[PDB]
Amino acid sequence: AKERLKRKIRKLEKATQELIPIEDFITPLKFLDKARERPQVELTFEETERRALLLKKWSLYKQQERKMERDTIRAMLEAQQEALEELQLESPKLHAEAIKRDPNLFPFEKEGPHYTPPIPNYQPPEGRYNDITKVYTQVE
Amino acid sequence: QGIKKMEGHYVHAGNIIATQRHFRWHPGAHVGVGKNKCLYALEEGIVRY
Amino acid sequence: RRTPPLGPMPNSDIDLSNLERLEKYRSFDRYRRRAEQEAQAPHWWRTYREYFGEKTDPKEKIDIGLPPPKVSRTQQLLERKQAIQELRANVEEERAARLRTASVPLDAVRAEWERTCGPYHKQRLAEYYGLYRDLFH
Amino acid sequence: GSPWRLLGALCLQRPPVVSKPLTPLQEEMASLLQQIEIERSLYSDHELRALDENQRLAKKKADLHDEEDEQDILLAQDLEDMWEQKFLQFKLGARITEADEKNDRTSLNRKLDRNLVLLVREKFGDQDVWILPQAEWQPGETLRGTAERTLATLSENNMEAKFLGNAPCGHYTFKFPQAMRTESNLGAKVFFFKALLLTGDFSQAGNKGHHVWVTKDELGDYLKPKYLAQVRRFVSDL
Amino acid sequence: NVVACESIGRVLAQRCLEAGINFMVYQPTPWEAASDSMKRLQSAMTEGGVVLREPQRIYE
Amino acid sequence: DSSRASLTRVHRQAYARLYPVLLVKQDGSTI
Amino acid sequence: YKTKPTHGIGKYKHLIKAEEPVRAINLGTDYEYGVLNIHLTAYDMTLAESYAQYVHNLCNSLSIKVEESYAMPTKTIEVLQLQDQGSKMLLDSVLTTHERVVQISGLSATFAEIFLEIIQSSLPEGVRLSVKEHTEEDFKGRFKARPELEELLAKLK
RNA sequence: CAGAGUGUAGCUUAACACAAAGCACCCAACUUACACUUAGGAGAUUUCAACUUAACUUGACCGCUCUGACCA
RNA sequence: AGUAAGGUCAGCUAAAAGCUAUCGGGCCCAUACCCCGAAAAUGUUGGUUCCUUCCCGUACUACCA
Ligand SMILES: [K+]
Repeated sequence: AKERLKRKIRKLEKATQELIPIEDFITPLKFLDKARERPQVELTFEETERRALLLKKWSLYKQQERKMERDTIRAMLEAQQEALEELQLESPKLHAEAIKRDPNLFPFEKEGPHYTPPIPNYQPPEGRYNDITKVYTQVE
Repeated sequence: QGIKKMEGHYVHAGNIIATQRHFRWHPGAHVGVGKNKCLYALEEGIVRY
Repeated sequence: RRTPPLGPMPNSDIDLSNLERLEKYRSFDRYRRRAEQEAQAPHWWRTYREYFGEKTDPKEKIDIGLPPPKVSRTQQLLERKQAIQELRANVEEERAARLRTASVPLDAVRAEWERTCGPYHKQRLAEYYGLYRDLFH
Repeated sequence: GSPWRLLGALCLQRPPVVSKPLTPLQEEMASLLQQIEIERSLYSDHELRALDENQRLAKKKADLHDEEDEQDILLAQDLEDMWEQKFLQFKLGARITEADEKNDRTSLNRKLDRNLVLLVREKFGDQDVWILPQAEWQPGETLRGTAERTLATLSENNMEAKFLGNAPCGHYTFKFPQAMRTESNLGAKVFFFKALLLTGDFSQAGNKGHHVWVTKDELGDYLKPKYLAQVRRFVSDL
Repeated sequence: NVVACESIGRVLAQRCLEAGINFMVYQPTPWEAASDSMKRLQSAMTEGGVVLREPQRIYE
Repeated sequence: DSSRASLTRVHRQAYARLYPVLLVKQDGSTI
Repeated sequence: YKTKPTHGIGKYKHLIKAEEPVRAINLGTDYEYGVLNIHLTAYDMTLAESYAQYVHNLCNSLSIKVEESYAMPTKTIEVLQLQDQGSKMLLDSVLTTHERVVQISGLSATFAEIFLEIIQSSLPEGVRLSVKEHTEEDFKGRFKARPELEELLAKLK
């Protein structure tokens, strides 16, 4: 009995494992349904020209933003390297200790800015949370 | 299978320069490749590698 | 039996310890461009151009033409930049280029080609046709 | 020993609290993207419900069959009106705080949309100089350890800071003004470490006006020329 | 631009007519052939008069 | 910052219409 | 040929990594970091995907090896609210949470601060940035469950 | 604040002229994403005087980087 | 020694079933029989989707001087 259970467990371990499907990429049948299809409205020549000009300006703006980000990263890297070189020249031991990795650096969690600051006088209402996530299992 | 005409030899049109199971020599100028990787001369001249 | 290479072997400067780190020819176009450049570069081993490539005298061909004209490069560049800026500022040109309906004046293009690049193209065509080989040896 | 004095400084920065307002170009791009999404999208459940309600109202008006229109009892437009009324009743928070109007550079509540950097005023040679918080390095202690100890040496602050790495992000070297220039003490070399202000602030007693939280643009008002030039190299304003 | 490619094709077709090059070949990659710029250039050359397919060699 | 990748649209070929909505957290902030 | 100076001029497999017909988690050195995972969590799928794409492009431009770019299963949660003057919590709404994961490796100790600062400054609103160390636990959790295996293990117990 | 070195957009010993080039970079479509491809965009000779000619040689004026002064 | 073939619930057979063994009920004064309900496996390895490695046991030959 024990040997048979071990054999079954080994067989199931050898059996391949299936990844959980992603509903973000899976297209539901609601989209396939033709009722949700809407009539299409053509765009005027002026609207198309304005969209093209806006796209060109946006391309230039994104190029400028990328240039600014690259310059900032380069400045940070140069400053850090110069500081490390100065620290090494002044005292090699401190530089050697500083160039080591930080094990406490990567339990990293950060939240982005909110549209509005939290309201001190806000009182959240009473409610309940229910999880209806579809559980996917592999058998046989 | 091997080279039938070494470098500097004189060949005519259609002479089989070489035959190979896999591509060891590739067809060059005025050299054709057969159905079974057979390099033959399309022009009368001198073989060069 | 082994014989050392006469010169530097191909791909002898690519480090193999950083194979993953080195950038790759992700585009067939870049691979083909590099291959063409390498083929154009001379090599000590036997090559196709050695036997089939045309062989010419190493001496430079003696010029027997008129002295070249003199053009103010700075002024020419400034004028061309101003003309291009005016053309791009013209809104009709931008919309025509965006809608793929613009064209060029063939007569003006040919006149400017004759004035600027015409003699050199004619000389190249004459060299291809072999006139200088026969007329002036 | 060494002629230079080892000093470790801390670049305490509060990240922006609210999102930066969009430029007009970004607003136009967002409007275009929303319009494209609406044009290329399919009918939503709400749109289908509204269309079905309109069709059933037309059926009620024209034909005798009514189907009782229980769904049309509460129309989609009526639900939209109720949602709009609820949104109007609800009030959002104020992005611009009283500190922005007061120009009080001691409170963290000002300029929630931009990153802030902390500066402290210390008296050197009977002269008040605004610098980043700093301490003097000690044997058997890392430079990052000194930077962390600067927080402890700060007066009446309850704050949590997250240090990023161990390598300093910048340095500034200066020499004495011939008042105490000596072979033993030629000058000093401060090193800066960037940290993130997760939570906390100073106490009421600590808010005595000796510390200011300022942006990169106004950092030069308090910092010296050379000190500001060195600090701006690693302090970003993206 | 595609207009630039078409203009280059037209100018080159006229120059080839002037030089006597009435036949030639083109060797495009699949993506270049599917590209609209190369299609416009080929159309311009053909309308100018250049044939993009050389006649077969006579062996007898 | 946020504006670097805030301007987005649905990349799915087929997708229902989505309405922009302000979401209010328990502390008073909104997204 | 072997005897000729031009021997082995056509070698190509030495320039190409072995064409193998799961993966050991690399651990960084004293000045390097191991394989890390950046799983951005957001209620907006479009924002999450856009920021994941931005992070991947930034890593490619900064020459940081991106091991993988995938997504975790969407979590669907029903948010309910208690009705006024009643004792029943009606279904207020339904929300979806998405988690776009970028698996990278080879991050330098010195450049780690700069990379984290950039990716936290560029973080969009409503998106939570979470950088952790890649684990076999997470790799297995990416997969489904095996109730038959669970039952057999319980029987073995 | 002074003394040096110093000069094409990001890089190049690209620019003989016929000409300011190649590569790098960004946006749009496909791609989970990356990548490839298709379709679009932005760029520079720091400024003057010297066979006027000269990005190119020679000097000033600028800009950049170090070195000293100043320095908490 | 070299040739062939088998290994299946606890036992024995079959192509994933049957009879007993066993658990839990019923009848019985109580057991046995009987009736009802169940759990109970392809020796094993790696494949292909039937072969094959190893282990256990089985049969035959191992001769002519
Ligand atoms: K052959």
